[PDB]
Amino acid sequence: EVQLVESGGGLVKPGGSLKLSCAASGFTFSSYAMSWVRQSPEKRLEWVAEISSGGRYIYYSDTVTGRFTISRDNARNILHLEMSSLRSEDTAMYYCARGEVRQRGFDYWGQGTTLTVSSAKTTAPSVYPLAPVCGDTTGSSVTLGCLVKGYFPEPVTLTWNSGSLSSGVHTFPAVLQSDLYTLSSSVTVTSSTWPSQSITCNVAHPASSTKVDKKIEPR
Amino acid sequence: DERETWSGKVDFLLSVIGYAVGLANVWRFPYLCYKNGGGAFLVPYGIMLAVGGIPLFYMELALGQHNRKGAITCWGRLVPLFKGIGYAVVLISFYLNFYYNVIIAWSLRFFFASFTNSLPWTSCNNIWNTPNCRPFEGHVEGFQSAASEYFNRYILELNRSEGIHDLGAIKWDMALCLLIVYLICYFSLWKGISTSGKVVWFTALFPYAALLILLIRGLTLPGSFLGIQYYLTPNFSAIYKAEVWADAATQVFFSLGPGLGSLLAYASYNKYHNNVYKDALLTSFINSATSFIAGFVIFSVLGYMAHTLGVRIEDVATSGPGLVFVVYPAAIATMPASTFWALIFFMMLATLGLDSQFGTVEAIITALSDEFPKIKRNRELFVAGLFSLYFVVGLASCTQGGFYFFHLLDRYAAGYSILVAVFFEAIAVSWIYGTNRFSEDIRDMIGFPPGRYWQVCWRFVAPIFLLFITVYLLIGYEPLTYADYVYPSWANALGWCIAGSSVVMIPAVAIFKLLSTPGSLRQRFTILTTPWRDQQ
Amino acid sequence: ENVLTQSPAIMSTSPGEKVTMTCRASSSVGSSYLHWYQQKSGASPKLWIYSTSNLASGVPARFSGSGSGTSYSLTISSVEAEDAATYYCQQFSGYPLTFGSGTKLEMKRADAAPTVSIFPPSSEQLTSGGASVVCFLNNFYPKDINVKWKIDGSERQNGVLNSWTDQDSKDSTYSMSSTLTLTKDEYERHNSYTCEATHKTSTSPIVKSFNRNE
Ligand SMILES: CC(C)CCC[C@@H](C)[C@H]1CC[C@H]2[C@@H]3CC=C4C[C@@H](OC(=O)CCC(=O)O)CC[C@]4(C)[C@H]3CC[C@]12C
Ligand SMILES: CCCCCCCCCCO[C@@H]1O[C@H](CO)[C@@H](O[C@H]2O[C@H](CO)[C@@H](O)[C@H](O)[C@H]2O)[C@H](O)[C@H]1O
Ligand SMILES: CC(C)CCC[C@@H](C)[C@H]1CC[C@H]2[C@@H]3CC=C4C[C@@H](O)CC[C@]4(C)[C@H]3CC[C@]12C
Ligand SMILES: O=C(O)[C@H]1CCCN(CCC=C(c2ccccc2)c2ccccc2)C1
Ligand SMILES: O=C(O)[C@H]1CCCN(CCC=C(c2ccccc2)c2ccccc2)C1
Ligand SMILES: [Cl-]
Ligand code: NA
Ligand code: NA
Repeated sequence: EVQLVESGGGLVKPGGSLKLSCAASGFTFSSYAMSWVRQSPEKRLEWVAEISSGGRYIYYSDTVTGRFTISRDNARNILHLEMSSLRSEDTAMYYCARGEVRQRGFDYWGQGTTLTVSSAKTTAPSVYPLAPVCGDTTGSSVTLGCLVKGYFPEPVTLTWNSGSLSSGVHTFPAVLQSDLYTLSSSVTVTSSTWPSQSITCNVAHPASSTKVDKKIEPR
Repeated sequence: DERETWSGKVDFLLSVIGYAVGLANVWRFPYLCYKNGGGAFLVPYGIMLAVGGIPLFYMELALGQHNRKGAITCWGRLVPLFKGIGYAVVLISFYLNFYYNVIIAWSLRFFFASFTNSLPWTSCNNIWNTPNCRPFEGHVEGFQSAASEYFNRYILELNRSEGIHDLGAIKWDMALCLLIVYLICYFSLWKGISTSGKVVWFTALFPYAALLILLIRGLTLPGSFLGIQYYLTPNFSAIYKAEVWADAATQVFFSLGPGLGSLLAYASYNKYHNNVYKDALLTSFINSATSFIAGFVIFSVLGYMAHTLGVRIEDVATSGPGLVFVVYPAAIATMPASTFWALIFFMMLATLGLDSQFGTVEAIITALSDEFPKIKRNRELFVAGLFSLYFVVGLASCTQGGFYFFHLLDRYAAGYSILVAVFFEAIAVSWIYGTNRFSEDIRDMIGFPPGRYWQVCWRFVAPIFLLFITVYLLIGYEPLTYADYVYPSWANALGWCIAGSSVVMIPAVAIFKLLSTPGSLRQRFTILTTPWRDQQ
Repeated sequence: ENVLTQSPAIMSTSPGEKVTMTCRASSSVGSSYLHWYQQKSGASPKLWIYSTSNLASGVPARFSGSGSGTSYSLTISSVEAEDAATYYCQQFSGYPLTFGSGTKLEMKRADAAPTVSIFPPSSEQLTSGGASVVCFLNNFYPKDINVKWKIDGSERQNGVLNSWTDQDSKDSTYSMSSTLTLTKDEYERHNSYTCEATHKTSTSPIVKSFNRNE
């Protein structure tokens, strides 16, 4: 019944500043220390800052001290993390975790907010449909693809037929290559159901106001 | 900024155990059990211990470790409006050393008197004796025991004094004993806790050697079991009586001695992250445990008196200095190898006293050394001036009427004052400083906040606790009386001034520190109710 | 700073078997202060074990913890598929608080050869100056696959983007995408494009291909 929801978080130029917020609910916020744990894109967890229940005792990571400011609004029940002088090493997902008793660890964690520090600019993707080869009809099950190339920053959402093709689909994580991401997804289906029925990949990229449908057609 | 710290962790525990395990562990607890329903008295005793005593014991230990300063610097840093709590409390323990130390000298005087083959309090045919001397205790007041006449007519010479106005000659053999006491207190307290925490190894552990062999000796005499019966056979009718609940409440508060700024002082030298909660639970159990062990030591001997010596039980089952200075020594003199048992008994008494007096003095030193840097530098010089004042005015209690001087200070100087001071101490930390800020402080040290039990006890039970004790202590007030003697009306009034001289500095320092701080009224209050930490 | 490192880093066991994993500290930690966290892929961490041994709310009884000083360990008595995750240890006795290197627990499974599909550049990408040929390698085990691109018979080694999926939670399998990117001028100047996958399930590589004419 305890819920922690992280707000804020986005793309920032190096040196810039952003404030993250965690909206707590389901418990008396005023008697629980809180901490911010960040997870790098290489998946390693690093504690950032702890603030006591009444805000009178504060601890910081050395990697982060002098640049970050942690605070509570014990009236409105919100945790904050004011950030400044941001560098690219600060790129991580930021977690809001409750830990009052040191002997019991972090009871609950928020579902995270994502910060990206980069000097690279936002770029909408090109969504290419991937249809099988011409001489490949001699087959039992058919495999379709969808190529989402050259976008920044993350994330992207990819579905097939508006989400009703959940089975037999592999959507591969994006790989950053020279300041742009490329992602791809594959769905496989019985030969009877394609090209007879229709299959389309739906790609969204809210950072650039991109909603694009590309339908897979033979060649 | 860099405060000293205990050379070892045992130094702290033994010197806290020392301060808490004193003479009332042996001369009141066993009496209250025999008086209030035997083993059944353990129920209101244990409950007042759980909700009243232990929570106040825990609270001061954590306050000292957290704020890292003596009594008067710490209370100013918690609630500046209540900085007077520090002064009242350092004055209370200042007065306490004007009389409480004489009981250690009495034990040493009996110790040096025990270096013989036939102990002198046995028979009724001496210089000091009267015709109405009898061998052992009776219930008729005009006819005293040989041990009672030895104490009043040889050790004290109290019979040669007509009251408080007539102190008479200064008994120089006891001025010597009081000097040996103050000398022992000096060369253990002048170099700070580096030496204090080591001397307390003898003084806080010796009572357990003495209790052990006196427990064996005591439990192997005819009638030993009959004493354990009077001690413990339950009579749950007592539980219903509101007196025995206030008797338990009063004993639990006094036996732990919280709020005098000495537990605070000892804890101020702890490491900030030391598990003060564990320490509070451990040492406090050892205190009440020792009282339980001691009751067997005392009442095993008491039943031996009733069985083989022919005394009515209620005539010897007494409390206070009367028990350890006439009743128990009378029984010792009848058993084989008597002068051995007397020697380690009186040394147990003295080592039970030095411990607790170390704390009361340390509360004064640490509170002054932490507020006045003039004093912090010249310590071993300053405590020489302290113990020289203690000895000089202490000569009043070494006179022939010296017991009259002792009795007056005992029922005025510190009893009512400390109950008022600690009552304001409870409200400062729980209602102005706030249980929130306090519990959060404890979490930063030991890693977890104190449970809500400790919080409800600090906020609600402890004020009612201290009022329960004080109300029943005022219901029992009567103008001062010792034996047939009644004190003059001026001597009663002078006792109230001593009681007020400390307490008066709660509002005196309040209105002073209030008036001398700038702003409008609310501005002045919030200034003097914002703690020191919240401003740094 | 107290550095906690865990071993093994990645670890595959089949369901049923015992699973033991360790967490070592560069400096000693009190038993009251060492905890364990489970984090499933794409989700937040969940407190799993606190104070060395104590299971958290909802943690099944097959889990256990033991250790002291600088050596601690998590143990699953008989493992299950729902236990596939990454486990982090954490010390809470000294600031800065530190988390462990982590241990990824993955499921063992029968060997399985990939299903390779080759894809030429689309009509739309070729209108702009680019051409990307995509090779999907789907539903294989174990995880290590080795792609190889050839253009008219010669091995082509630059301009490639490989991506692996997480282990599938249904059939405990792995898939991998590989994208080779060229200019349209570059692409429209060669004929055959081959994608060869080298997996443990075969000495000979699996080969899929297409010619530009179709
Ligand atoms: C007669 C002699 C041998 C011993 C006398 C008995 C006492 C030493 C015992 C009996 C009752 C005990 C107390 C009864 C109740 C508790 C409550 C317990 O409190 C909690 O668990 C707090 C809840 C929380 O931390 O959230 C802590 C120990 C304490 C104070 C006990 C400490 C030791 C006490 C006073
Ligand atoms: C650590 C240093 C040790 C010595 C220095 C300080 C000791 C202070 C003790 C006070 O002296 C008292 O003076 C009485 C004067 O006589 C002694 O004799 C009294 O007690 C004896 C008991 O046998 C009788 O025989 C004597 O006649 C009777 O006078 C008495 O015992 C003794 O306590
Ligand atoms: C007379 C008989 C019945 C009682 C014997 C009890 C004695 C042995 C007990 C009572 C108090 C105990 C002490 C309490 C405190 C500590 C602190 C601990 O860190 C070291 C041991 C030490 C110093 C204990 C030594 C053993 C001890 C002295
Ligand atoms: O001998 C004993 O049992 C010991 C018990 C432990 C404490 N020490 C000295 C403290 C004396 C107090 C006191 C201090 C703080 C709180 C309560 C009581 C006092 C107060 C008034 C009169 C006499 C003594 C006496
Ligand atoms: O026994 C005796 O002759 C005297 C001998 C010296 C010590 N004094 C203690 C007086 C203080 C008490 C008290 C003790 C016993 C009964 C009533 C009160 C107290 C208790 C708690 C708080 C404040 C004061 C009792
Ligand atoms: Cl007691
Ligand atoms: Na006591
Ligand atoms: Na003592």
